[PDB]
Amino acid sequence: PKIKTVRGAAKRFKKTGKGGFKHKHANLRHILTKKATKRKRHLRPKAMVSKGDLGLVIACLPYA
Amino acid sequence: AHKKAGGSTRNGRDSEAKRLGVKRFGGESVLAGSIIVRQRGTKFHAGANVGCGRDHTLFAKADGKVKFEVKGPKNRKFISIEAE
Amino acid sequence: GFEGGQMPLYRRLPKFGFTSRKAAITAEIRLSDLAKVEGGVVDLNTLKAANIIGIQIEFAKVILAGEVTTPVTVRGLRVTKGARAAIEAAGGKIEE
Amino acid sequence: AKGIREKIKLVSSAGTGHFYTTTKNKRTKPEKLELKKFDPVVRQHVIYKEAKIK
RNA sequence: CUUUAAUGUUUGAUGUUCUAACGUUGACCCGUAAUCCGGGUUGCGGACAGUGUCUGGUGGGUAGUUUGACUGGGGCGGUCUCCUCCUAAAGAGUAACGGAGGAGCACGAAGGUUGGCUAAUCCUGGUCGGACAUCAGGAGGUUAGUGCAAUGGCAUAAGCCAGCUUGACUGCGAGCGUGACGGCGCGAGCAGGUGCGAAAGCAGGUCAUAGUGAUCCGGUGGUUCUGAAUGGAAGGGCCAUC
RNA sequence: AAUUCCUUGUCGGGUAAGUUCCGACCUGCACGAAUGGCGUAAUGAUGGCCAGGCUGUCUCCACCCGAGACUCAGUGAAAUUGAACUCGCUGUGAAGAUGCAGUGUACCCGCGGCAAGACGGAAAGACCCCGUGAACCUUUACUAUAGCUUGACACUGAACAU
RNA sequence: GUUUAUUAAAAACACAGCACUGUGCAAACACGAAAGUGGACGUAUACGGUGUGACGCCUGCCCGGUGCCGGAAGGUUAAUU
RNA sequence: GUAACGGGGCUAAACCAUGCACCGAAGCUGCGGCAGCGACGCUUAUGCGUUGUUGGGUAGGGGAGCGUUCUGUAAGCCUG
RNA sequence: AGGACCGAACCGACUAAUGUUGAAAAAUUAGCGGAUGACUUGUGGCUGGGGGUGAAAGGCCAAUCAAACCGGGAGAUAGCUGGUUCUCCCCGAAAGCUAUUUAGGUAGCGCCUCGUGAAUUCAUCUCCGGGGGUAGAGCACUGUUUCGGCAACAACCCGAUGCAAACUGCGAAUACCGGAGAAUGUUAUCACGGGAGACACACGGCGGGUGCUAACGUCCGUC
RNA sequence: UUUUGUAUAAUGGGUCAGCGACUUAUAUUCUGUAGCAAGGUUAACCGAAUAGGGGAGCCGAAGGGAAACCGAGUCUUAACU
RNA sequence: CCAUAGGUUAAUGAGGCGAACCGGGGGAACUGAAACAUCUAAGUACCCCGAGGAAAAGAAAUCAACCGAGAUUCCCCCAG
Ligand SMILES: [Mg+2]
Ligand SMILES: [Mg+2]
Ligand SMILES: [Mg+2]
Ligand SMILES: [Mg+2]
Ligand SMILES: [Mg+2]
Ligand SMILES: [Mg+2]
Ligand SMILES: [Mg+2]
Ligand SMILES: [Mg+2]
Ligand SMILES: [Mg+2]
Ligand SMILES: [Mg+2]
Ligand SMILES: [Mg+2]
Ligand SMILES: [Mg+2]
Ligand SMILES: [Mg+2]
Ligand SMILES: [Mg+2]
Ligand SMILES: [Mg+2]
Ligand SMILES: [Mg+2]
Ligand SMILES: [Mg+2]
Ligand SMILES: [Mg+2]
Ligand SMILES: [Mg+2]
Ligand SMILES: [Mg+2]
Ligand SMILES: [Mg+2]
Ligand SMILES: [Mg+2]
Ligand SMILES: [Mg+2]
Ligand SMILES: [Mg+2]
Ligand SMILES: [Mg+2]
Ligand SMILES: [Mg+2]
Ligand SMILES: [Mg+2]
Ligand SMILES: [Mg+2]
Ligand SMILES: [Mg+2]
Ligand SMILES: [Mg+2]
Ligand SMILES: [Mg+2]
Ligand SMILES: [Mg+2]
Ligand SMILES: [Mg+2]
Ligand SMILES: [Mg+2]
Ligand SMILES: [Mg+2]
Ligand SMILES: [Mg+2]
Ligand SMILES: [Mg+2]
Ligand SMILES: [Mg+2]
Ligand SMILES: [Mg+2]
Ligand SMILES: [Mg+2]
Ligand SMILES: [Mg+2]
Ligand SMILES: [Mg+2]
Repeated sequence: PKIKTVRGAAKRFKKTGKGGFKHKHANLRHILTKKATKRKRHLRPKAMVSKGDLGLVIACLPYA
Repeated sequence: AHKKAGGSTRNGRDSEAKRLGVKRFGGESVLAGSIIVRQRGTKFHAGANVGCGRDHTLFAKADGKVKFEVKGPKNRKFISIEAE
Repeated sequence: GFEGGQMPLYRRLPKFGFTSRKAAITAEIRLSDLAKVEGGVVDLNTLKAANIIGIQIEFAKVILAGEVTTPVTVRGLRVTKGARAAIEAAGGKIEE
Repeated sequence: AKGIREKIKLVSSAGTGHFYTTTKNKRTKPEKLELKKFDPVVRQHVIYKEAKIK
């Protein structure tokens, strides 16, 4: 049995219409957001490419 | 918090200055022209200065937008390719 | 097993909160099949072959998807315009 | 920085609506007073007396 | 009834004495021609001592560990982030314990807009000067002033003054620049409501570039997103923020 | 000075000549009073210096007596060892060459004797650095804990004075 | 006198003597989860621990620091209610 | 131990200029052969002859194979 | 009488030689210290490993001691060293960047290889459109520096001369950017995906920091 | 072998013979190949045991949102862009 | 005084070995976390007691979700 690293799950678990699970975004939030207005919109998440491969291993059967 | 010792060995880790967006490209609302960073309005650049000055973009899409103030403030006019 | 450079850190940055829909999964019933391997009694609960809800569940709600009926006392509690207007060649029903 | 003497944080607030808006201020420099406008959840501006009202 | 005094009391305190738990490494009697042990009598001590649970001390007696790197060996010294200039070969970028400095802020205004205004310095004059003080004309040309380094920039002034204000707005964003990535920056235009201007229009903080800390664990406010039989609730999410 | 860095301090003594030694001075880098101070007869396979005697320690080695070394008969090891058809010199070159280049030289093979090269043999450097090694050891490093101590409640009761 | 059996025999360890300190006996202290045992079939002229190391003449000033000894009124303070 | 032309030895066997000739490598050409790919000739699952070209190679990637012990095909075949 | 004297046994080990593949895993030879004492020795007994014993050296506890020997957890862990076996054919690196208790390790990017796609994408050259402040030069500015003209001996201004990484009122080559065009190269180009290795590079030329225009020196750039 | 680099005087081997190191299990993902196809496939177990039976269940034909929820849409926003 | 304590006799029975599985009492560290205290290794190693042919568990103060299932045990799923 392969144990998915439960951490990354809570972190970037997803799978758009084609893998590339959309991680997440946000920076300084919930610490220092008393700075900047515009450059701070949660918008939504996004994934990567140079890094995706590493974040790939979790999931298997579609869960949530 | 003593990291004071002159030595004069100390960087800057410089960025952005570059003259990217050289000449009159095909266009696109791309940056092209930044130098000092800040920047504001610009529109279809025309390259300006004073005395000598006045570059002549001539080619862009419809709103270059870039050049702060060290290189020909604002720009744009009636120039596109055929007209504007 | 010498994954020197644990994947975690440097990849492990920013981690949004989240929870879980206690809905089992609320399978949609299905690809707009209702009625026909659906026991042809059109309603829906579980003993099916071609398209099945799989039973362990709370509610359904069918999307409309593949090819529809020709007969269909559609129930399943459930909904969608995909449903009301495609399955509509027959048997409305929704109930609760 | 977080010297109880210089710049602090201004939680700020509005009049009925439960908004926020934050910024910085001081202490020794005239304070115990504040109010601007800023735009709330929606609609008009007005009020936003924040903390330290006139 | 209460503010308050005496008696009854209940109960917490110290202190007195008692025997009866408890101790006795005192004596004597049996088991027993045992120094053990047990029983008994007797003495002395006595709710103490001591034990168990809990709890504050102290605790290298013992135990497990930590005690960075860069470095012209190492060590001593110095430096480990960010901003400016030279190196940096006229697009980016590129090193050295290379040559020089700055940041870890400030600002109800030092922001916005509208209207308006332009240095420094010297010469000749001028009471209170005898180098420079406010005045007058003249020469008056980035040699001024930019909130703080350096570079770049600045008269359409960003430099200076005053009136009115809160755009240091909320929701989005064509398309770009820059990064291995996390991320960082620029941004016309759109929607809702603003301020300043007759108006065109300007404003999404400061002339720009430093003034910064990811995640986790939580704290505060908002919301019927969720809430383990159900209705709530706790808790979780989401948004704002510490 | 078992303590003095400057240092062979300075003066005296011993010596033909004494960075040691003995006696002074005091300028104690950086003695000092039970982590004892200054003395001290006796003792010492204890450190330092001087003398007499004695001598091959030496000037400078000579001879001699024995046990090996050498030769024969018997038995019969050792470490080491990529392969050898295993010379000198100057240069070269991963930087000190039997092996490369140039050159010189050298019939073939033993035995005794010596060690100057084979960076000779031996032992995966004991020094030095490094490893997010190890061990013991130290403490006002950290985190625990035995032990020694504190009080609360228990085993634990009876009355009385305040 | 003792010591590094197998590179150190010494100026080192010990020593008798001295001093400080602790211990009232079920002693302090030590071995031991405990029972028990040693100390001692001893009992302060005794036993332990620490330092100095015959003997001679001596052993000065500092109690700020740390440690220890006494006080414990007042401040701070655990479990517990 | 010549050891500051490699030695010899050199008055030009040095240098400077000018021009021709010769030596000289796995470079190129000639001749034969091998393999991959594009083409050509055809033939045409295909394939072969001509031709142009490609074929140094550590880490490493890809692609083909030989051989061994054991199992099936095997009381078949080989063998006193 | 005496931890008294001399000296065999007995006990011990201060010195030198020899031995050092020994006669010997500590001895032999010649000397040496104690030798009625804290002496020396036979037999048997008691202390056990974080434990013992120790006139104290970390000494001794069976040729073992800053924690004995034997068996086990055990194939501890080893980012380190070594080693890794048949053959032919094609392609073919890197020794960089960015992080890193990281620096002789890793990880993303870069570069290798294999697959699938995609456009007259790629590249050299010709012309066209671009920005530049390097070399060189210059001395209006910043700052050095002279020499000559006006300062109870000199800044300041005029003429003549230099110097500069952090000077520029000038300014190449040239590299880089985009646009067309012919030709050539078995898409050389880009994207996505499988497997990588690789982050010690050394020398030579040119441009430079350093260092002494020292070094088979050291750190960048480029070929 | 290790290196920028070794005839190196750097490492290893006296010689021969035999043995001596990328395996194995399950999981996941690519590639080739075979089966079937919007469907593919069974597990344990039963068993006239490699059959046949068993479709519990796993994967795919739907996705978006933190979720309720909606659904070829959906989130985002008061927004229908 | 009684009565007990103790003593004698006699009949039953135990005692010790034993490979593993099993119940139970006590219980590491290397290791991993690229350091290390929480955490891991693992209730594993080990040591001790006990019993069987198997032991153990076992007929709901179980679960479910307004429908219902129905003691324990072992197997595949739910699910990494
Ligand atoms: Mg089913
Ligand atoms: Mg310790
Ligand atoms: Mg450990
Ligand atoms: Mg270091
Ligand atoms: Mg440049
Ligand atoms: Mg350049
Ligand atoms: Mg005047
Ligand atoms: Mg500014
Ligand atoms: Mg003297
Ligand atoms: Mg004293
Ligand atoms: Mg003494
Ligand atoms: Mg002989
Ligand atoms: Mg020689
Ligand atoms: Mg030589
Ligand atoms: Mg010899
Ligand atoms: Mg040697
Ligand atoms: Mg070594
Ligand atoms: Mg003696
Ligand atoms: Mg010895
Ligand atoms: Mg000795
Ligand atoms: Mg002493
Ligand atoms: Mg010829
Ligand atoms: Mg040839
Ligand atoms: Mg090849
Ligand atoms: Mg005697
Ligand atoms: Mg010798
Ligand atoms: Mg002797
Ligand atoms: Mg004697
Ligand atoms: Mg004995
Ligand atoms: Mg021994
Ligand atoms: Mg293990
Ligand atoms: Mg091992
Ligand atoms: Mg770190
Ligand atoms: Mg120049
Ligand atoms: Mg590295
Ligand atoms: Mg490197
Ligand atoms: Mg380099
Ligand atoms: Mg070099
Ligand atoms: Mg080397
Ligand atoms: Mg060798
Ligand atoms: Mg062999
Ligand atoms: Mg670890």
